[PDB]
Amino acid sequence: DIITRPTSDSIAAVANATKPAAVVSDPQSM
Amino acid sequence: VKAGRTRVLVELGHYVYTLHYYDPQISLDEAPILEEWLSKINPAGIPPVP
Amino acid sequence: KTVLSRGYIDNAQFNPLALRSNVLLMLLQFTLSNLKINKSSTFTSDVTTI
Repeated sequence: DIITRPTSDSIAAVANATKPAAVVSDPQSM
Repeated sequence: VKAGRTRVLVELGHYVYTLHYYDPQISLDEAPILEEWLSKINPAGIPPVP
Repeated sequence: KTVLSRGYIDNAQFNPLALRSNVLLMLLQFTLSNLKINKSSTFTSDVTTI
């Protein structure tokens, strides 16, 4: 077990807003 | 980078690192490990460096 | 079509001889619609790299 607590809701909301996809389908890799 | 045409320096102060032990007698390309590592990087955080 | 247009012009036209009055009334509605108090909200910081 370890001590851990949820972050403030406001911070979590804004953080989750800005999360771009790591891998995307690009038809070009040349 | 995978082709021998580019060299990249990533400036990290400190970071969590993990490592894998392989057999010297087995040929392999380690690109998939890095690609997996890249697949989980986002503006919020990063996984440990392999 | 606030005034001088009810049963005088077609549904697809606008009265060119009463333009000033209609514009004035439209602006008045625009003004009255914004009479508010800009209330504060919950400010917070972002742990994101951006």
